[PDB]
Amino acid sequence: ALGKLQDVVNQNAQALNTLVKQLSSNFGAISSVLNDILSRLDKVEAEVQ
Amino acid sequence: ALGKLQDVVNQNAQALNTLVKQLSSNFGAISSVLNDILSRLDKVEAEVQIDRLITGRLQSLQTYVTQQLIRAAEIRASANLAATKMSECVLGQSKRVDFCGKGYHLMSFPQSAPHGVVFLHVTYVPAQEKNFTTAPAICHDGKAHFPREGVFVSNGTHWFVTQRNFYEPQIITTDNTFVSGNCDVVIGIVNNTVYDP
Amino acid sequence: MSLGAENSVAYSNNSIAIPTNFTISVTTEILPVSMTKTSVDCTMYICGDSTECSNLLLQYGSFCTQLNRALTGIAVEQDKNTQEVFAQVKQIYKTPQIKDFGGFNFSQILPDPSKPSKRSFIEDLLFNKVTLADIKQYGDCLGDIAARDLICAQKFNGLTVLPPLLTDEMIAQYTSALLAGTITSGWTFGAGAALQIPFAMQMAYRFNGIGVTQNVLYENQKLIANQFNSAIGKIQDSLSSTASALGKLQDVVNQNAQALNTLVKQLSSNFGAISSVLNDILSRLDKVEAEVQIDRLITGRLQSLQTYVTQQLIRAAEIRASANLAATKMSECVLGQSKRVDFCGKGYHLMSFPQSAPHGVVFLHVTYVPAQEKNFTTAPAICHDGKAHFPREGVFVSNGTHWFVTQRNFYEPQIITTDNTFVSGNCDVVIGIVNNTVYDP
Amino acid sequence: ETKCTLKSFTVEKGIYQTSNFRVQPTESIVRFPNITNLCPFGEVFNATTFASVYAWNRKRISNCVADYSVLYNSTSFSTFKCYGVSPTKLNDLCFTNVYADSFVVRGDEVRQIAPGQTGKIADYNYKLPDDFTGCVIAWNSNNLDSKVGGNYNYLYRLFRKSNLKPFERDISTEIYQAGSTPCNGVEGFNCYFPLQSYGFHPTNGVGYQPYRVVVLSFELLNAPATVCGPKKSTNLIKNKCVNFNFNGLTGTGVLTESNKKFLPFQQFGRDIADTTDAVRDPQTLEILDITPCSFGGVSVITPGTNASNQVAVLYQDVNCTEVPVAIHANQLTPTWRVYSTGSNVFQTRAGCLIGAEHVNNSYECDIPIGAGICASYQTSQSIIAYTMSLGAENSVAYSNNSIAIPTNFTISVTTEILPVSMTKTSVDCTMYICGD
Ligand SMILES: *[C@@H]1O[C@H](CO)[C@@H](O[C@@H]2O[C@H](CO)[C@@H](O)[C@H](O)[C@H]2NC(C)=O)[C@H](O)[C@H]1NC(C)=O
Ligand SMILES: *[C@@H]1O[C@H](CO)[C@@H](O[C@@H]2O[C@H](CO)[C@@H](O)[C@H](O)[C@H]2NC(C)=O)[C@H](O)[C@H]1NC(C)=O
Ligand SMILES: *[C@@H]1O[C@H](CO)[C@@H](O[C@@H]2O[C@H](CO)[C@@H](O)[C@H](O)[C@H]2NC(C)=O)[C@H](O)[C@H]1NC(C)=O
Ligand SMILES: *[C@@H]1O[C@H](CO)[C@@H](O[C@@H]2O[C@H](CO)[C@@H](O)[C@H](O)[C@H]2NC(C)=O)[C@H](O)[C@H]1NC(C)=O
Ligand SMILES: *[C@@H]1O[C@H](CO)[C@@H](O[C@@H]2O[C@H](CO)[C@@H](O)[C@H](O)[C@H]2NC(C)=O)[C@H](O)[C@H]1NC(C)=O
Ligand SMILES: *[C@@H]1O[C@H](CO)[C@@H](O[C@@H]2O[C@H](CO)[C@@H](O)[C@H](O)[C@H]2NC(C)=O)[C@H](O)[C@H]1NC(C)=O
Ligand SMILES: *[C@@H]1O[C@H](CO)[C@@H](O[C@@H]2O[C@H](CO)[C@@H](O)[C@H](O)[C@H]2NC(C)=O)[C@H](O)[C@H]1NC(C)=O
Ligand SMILES: *[C@@H]1O[C@H](CO)[C@@H](O[C@@H]2O[C@H](CO)[C@@H](O)[C@H](O)[C@H]2NC(C)=O)[C@H](O)[C@H]1NC(C)=O
Ligand SMILES: CCCCC/C=C/C/C=C/CCCCCCCC(=O)O
Ligand SMILES: CCCCC/C=C/C/C=C/CCCCCCCC(=O)O
Ligand SMILES: *[C@@H]1O[C@H](CO)[C@@H](O)[C@H](O)[C@H]1NC(C)=O
Ligand SMILES: *[C@@H]1O[C@H](CO)[C@@H](O)[C@H](O)[C@H]1NC(C)=O
Ligand SMILES: *[C@@H]1O[C@H](CO)[C@@H](O)[C@H](O)[C@H]1NC(C)=O
Ligand SMILES: *[C@@H]1O[C@H](CO)[C@@H](O)[C@H](O)[C@H]1NC(C)=O
Ligand SMILES: *[C@@H]1O[C@H](CO)[C@@H](O)[C@H](O)[C@H]1NC(C)=O
Ligand SMILES: *[C@@H]1O[C@H](CO)[C@@H](O)[C@H](O)[C@H]1NC(C)=O
Ligand SMILES: *[C@@H]1O[C@H](CO)[C@@H](O)[C@H](O)[C@H]1NC(C)=O
Ligand SMILES: *[C@@H]1O[C@H](CO)[C@@H](O)[C@H](O)[C@H]1NC(C)=O
Repeated sequence: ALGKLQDVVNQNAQALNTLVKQLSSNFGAISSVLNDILSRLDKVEAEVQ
Repeated sequence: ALGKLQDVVNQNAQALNTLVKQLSSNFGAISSVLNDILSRLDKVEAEVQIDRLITGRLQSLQTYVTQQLIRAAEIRASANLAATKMSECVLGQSKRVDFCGKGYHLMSFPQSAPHGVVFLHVTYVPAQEKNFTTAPAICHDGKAHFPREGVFVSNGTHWFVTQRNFYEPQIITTDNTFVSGNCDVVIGIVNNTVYDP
Repeated sequence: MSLGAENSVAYSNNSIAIPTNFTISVTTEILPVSMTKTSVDCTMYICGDSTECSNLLLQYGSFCTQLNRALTGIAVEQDKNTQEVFAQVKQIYKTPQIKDFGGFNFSQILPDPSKPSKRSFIEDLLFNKVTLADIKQYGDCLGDIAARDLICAQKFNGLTVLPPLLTDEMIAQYTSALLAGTITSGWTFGAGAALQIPFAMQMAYRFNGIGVTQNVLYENQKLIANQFNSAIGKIQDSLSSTASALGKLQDVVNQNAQALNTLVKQLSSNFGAISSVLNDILSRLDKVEAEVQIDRLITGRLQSLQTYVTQQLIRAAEIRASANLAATKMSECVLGQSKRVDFCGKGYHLMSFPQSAPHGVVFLHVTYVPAQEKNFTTAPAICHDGKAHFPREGVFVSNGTHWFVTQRNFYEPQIITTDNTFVSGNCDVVIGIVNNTVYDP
Repeated sequence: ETKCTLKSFTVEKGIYQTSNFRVQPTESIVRFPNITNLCPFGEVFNATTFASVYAWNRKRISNCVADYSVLYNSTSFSTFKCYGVSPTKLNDLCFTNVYADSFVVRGDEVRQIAPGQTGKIADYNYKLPDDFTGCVIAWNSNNLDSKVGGNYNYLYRLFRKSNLKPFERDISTEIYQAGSTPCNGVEGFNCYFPLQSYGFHPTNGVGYQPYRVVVLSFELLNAPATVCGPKKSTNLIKNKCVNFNFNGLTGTGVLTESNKKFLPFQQFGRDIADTTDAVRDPQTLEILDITPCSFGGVSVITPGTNASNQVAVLYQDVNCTEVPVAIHANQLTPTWRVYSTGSNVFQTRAGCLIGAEHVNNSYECDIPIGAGICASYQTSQSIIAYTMSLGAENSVAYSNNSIAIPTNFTISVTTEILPVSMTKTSVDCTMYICGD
């Protein structure tokens, strides 16, 4: 019993977890880390990334 | 009739068709065909074109999913209303006004339909009304008499007591009325006689 | 925070509390019905008077049709909400000429013919209590201004507001017809042809519905009419003084205006381009290495339009749910009497009266509240001749010496006769039976 | 037009909203300022001597016309690049503050005059900003800056403590301490003079030959222009859908006389949505305002195309007397012009309806126009507009001693249709996006 409250809690936790883990996507860039882009490229031709 | 089921079907078909036909968009790329991009360009300076196409198609899919969820919420609300009506009007009799048809509800019958349900409501409608002269109470022996159920009516000469939803006049006896107080505070009381068995 | 006032009730196994008086209480309920209908010209919002931007936007063709289809569906749903909320009956019942209603005074809710718009006093107060920030005719924006009003900005950026199908006079006529039907015919006009009845007999029907014998009305008619008139006047002076009410209609209007203003002011974003102005890009760069900037601007503005449309759909669903609730309350409380608890006000429901409001409806619920209770000693049954007696309706009470039978909601003691009780079994199984005598006529 | 908005050849009965498809601009005007002096390209491209790269020369250029077609006969440029502006748009623009930086560098170091470069010249002599706008010009000058025996009058800095800032100049000649021991202001071991001289012989390689470099820096600031392009002004056209060019700013719309005060050293005045509306005419000093040429708020009311082809047009929030000015009916086709005026003209609270006659009757709403007005197709055949009827007028005979009692009844059945479920769909994203 109490499946409805349980899966509401599970849905909220899963949404937060996938929002956290969606930070590892390149989105068509050279890397998913801002530090690598800021460390390997200058002020120009890094704004696109 | 049956416009709701028809346009739900039409909405779903139109959404699928426009999702199919949205594949012919460049999204700012040189072409809308992946084969031309992969045939005219090398591995580098072709990832940007494929990235534009991927972003556009992902946006289209997300828009379709969002509209599907929004439609599903309304469909679920309609299904909840249909389940409530089936429970409260097929499995019983409802006193709620206009919940299951115009007039006073008597019965209901369910029928199936493509992605839907059809309720046949059987109700009672009064007709052929007649004018009458009424009174709140009757003072017979210095005391007021109020009807148990129904009202006092008069055809010009005599007085009768009748039920409210149908005309069925009866002699005003002590088994139809009850006594409460004297005939001094009720506004519009009428002198008459009350039969005693 | 404090939950409320601490209270306790004196409970024993042989005690009752019976009310001896009553009050007639009227309450107000405000429900939104519809909202503003908007239309968006996508090719004018994204590419204002630019042919190259139009040619580039020709690739994104079906998105504009999809957005316009969604907005038109929202608009026709907004009209339909008012259609099933207010157009319940299809007969425009004229107001009666004579106003002999047994002492009841419906002057503040009936229409006033002196005003150009046939509206009541309460309806005028309700319209004056909502700002309804708009009427800007085209041409006034043309010249003598730099569009500080932001309506000219919305019009020049391709955002328009469509007027509703039913004007305020027709809604006022519908409410007047419902009010004339419900005070001259009772609930009969909502289930067929309207049958006339005096108002006192109608209120006797309502009192019999809530469980009180109808002689209470015929003995306290003047007091009930005075209480009803005083409470109507109290609602009138409460609404004529403070503006803290009608918050729902006000913040629906505020939400729509804020959404439109945000959509207008989102045009000043670069979206990762060299500038947010199409003219600078078209005047500083040639045909190539300018399609990328216009493509970025097109993608950003299309995203903004899609976000606005999605939020509008989400708001429209909630507005439709509220309109469905309002239609249900209209059909179940104005056209009849409801036995559901707290569906149409605190207490026992007697009547309801509708009034119009900007994108909404206001219900005045007339209810019955008992008051001035008293303690009594109570028995479940009476054993007279070796057999138990149970009341047909009401309960047995005792004032210390003698026993009486009374109705449950009002104090009206009577002699325990054989016409008030019925006999079932011997006085051996009922727990707490009390010896007494049952009179026989 | 409403066939074109729906992208179909058949139209169902009802009301539709259409996009703008009527008015097209035809005329174009230019409003450049009147400057007559030719710009002194020669005084900077034909000087008898230039400056060293470590002491590059900066000159301000103002109140001139940049034609640059007079340089086609004299000099040919080996390097010509531009950042922030396309080269073909240079004749249509007016600048604000033009700065020319001139020097002479080796032919192998011309590639270092660019943003983001590194090396010897870009680190210690001359550095460009990352957000640089303007152009770089460089050409060979072996027959001018080189002579027999060696030209040693050009110098460059070889050593420095740190890299230069953008547009920074350093002419100090202090002794550079390469090692750890102090130099004490005298040359020696690990103590070098920071400047060194180019050896420009007329017989060395192409990469070791003198090149002359001129860097032009500009900006499109909101200020009166001083340097313009070679364009001729055009007379003002008002109250028409025209293209305009004001001091290099291009646009489209309708020009109308207006008024506003404006601060002198500013030029452009924007709107809430960053749209330019306030300008100063450089030839007449009259501030006009720009209005969009497109108009929105046109709806088409029609029956089905299977029925007929007649339509009615509703203009939203437009007075029925001001309709042809608001839609520019003078420059439209006559088939659109017949819907601008005529006899069937009705003024409603929703606007102006043209093409349907206004009857005095009242029926049920067939096609909802708005504000209590509906329209329908009735009888020849025509399109009529009316005010919708709420219902049948009725009255009830009320008195204080009268009641009405029913004497008969009817049993009535009725339908109620309710949707329950819909179509269940699934997608395959890796097949939809990237098929095989
Ligand atoms: C009102 O109703 C009463 C009862 O039905 C009528 O009285 C009867 O009238 C009939 C004639 O139609 C006589 O034959 C009966 O003998 C009457 N009964 C009694 C007890 O007197 C009366 O006529 C009706 N009045 C009107 C005006 O219709
Ligand atoms: C109803 O009947 C009562 C008699 O029971 C009437 O009361 C009498 O009326 C006469 C004439 O006005 C007086 O002289 C008597 O003194 C009254 N007696 C009492 C006890 O009140 C009464 O008037 C009748 N009402 C109507 C409307 O006819
Ligand atoms: C029931 O309550 C009403 C309302 O409070 C009482 O009516 C009041 O009676 C007093 C004294 O008779 C008057 O001064 C007030 O003006 C009355 N109020 C109104 C609104 O008319 C009534 O007396 C109460 N009844 C009982 C039995 O207690
Ligand atoms: C109904 O209540 C009102 C409020 O006290 C009574 O007073 C009238 O109020 C209206 C305001 O809408 C005025 O225009 C009238 O002039 C007022 N009349 C008087 C006599 O002051 C009104 O009289 C009551 N209705 C009845 C039938 O008594
Ligand atoms: C309980 O109620 C009964 C009935 O009202 C009371 O009996 C009457 O009391 C009065 C005095 O207040 C006498 O004048 C009557 O003659 C009594 N009637 C009978 C039939 O005896 C009784 O007094 C009440 N008891 C209490 C404790 O208040
Ligand atoms: C209620 O009255 C009955 C009389 O009908 C009482 O019953 C009698 O009580 C006496 C005294 O205890 C006994 O001697 C008799 O045998 C009983 N008769 C019967 C038929 O039961 C009864 O006790 C009374 N109850 C109360 C609570 O007073
Ligand atoms: C601008 O001048 C300052 C002051 O001399 C320079 O900062 C010095 O740089 C040297 C070389 O690294 C250091 O040894 C000093 O300690 C610095 N002094 C201070 C106060 O910071 C600075 O390098 C010069 N700017 C450039 C671009 O060369
Ligand atoms: C109540 O209404 C029904 C329905 O109209 C009436 O029944 C009709 O009576 C007439 C005359 O006797 C017949 O010709 C019809 O065929 C009947 N219709 C049906 C469906 O049976 C009935 O007579 C009415 N009753 C009263 C008292 O007026
Ligand atoms: C005295 C300089 C005045 C500068 C004023 C503003 C500059 C705008 C025009 C720049 C053009 C410079 C000449 C470039 C010629 C290129 C032709 C070629 O490829 O051969
Ligand atoms: C033997 C190579 C070891 C170094 C490998 C690590 C890479 C870092 C150095 C790369 C630059 C090499 C010299 C280029 C000098 C600048 C060019 C110029 O004159 O403008
Ligand atoms: C009742 O009487 C009134 C007034 O004479 C009349 O208008 C009405 O039609 C009558 N009702 C019936 C059902 O005859
Ligand atoms: C009904 O109204 C009439 C006229 O106003 C009046 O003469 C009569 O006394 C009233 N009757 C009642 C019971 O109120
Ligand atoms: C009933 O009696 C209890 C206990 O004496 C008391 O607390 C309560 O107030 C009484 N009720 C009334 C209405 O006085
Ligand atoms: C009520 O409770 C009291 C308290 O114990 C008890 O003495 C009495 O018998 C009870 N009466 C009934 C009818 O239960
Ligand atoms: C450039 O300078 C030389 C030398 O003074 C001169 O002969 C020539 O005419 C000049 N050319 C131009 C275009 O000024
Ligand atoms: C300039 O043009 C003239 C003829 O137009 C030509 O004789 C002359 O040689 C040109 N100048 C140079 C430096 O070639
Ligand atoms: C030329 O420039 C002057 C200087 O501001 C200005 O007053 C004038 O209007 C301009 N145009 C003409 C045609 O003289
Ligand atoms: C435009 O129409 C309105 C009616 O809504 C009218 O009041 C106004 O005077 C009209 N304008 C002109 C210039 O006639």
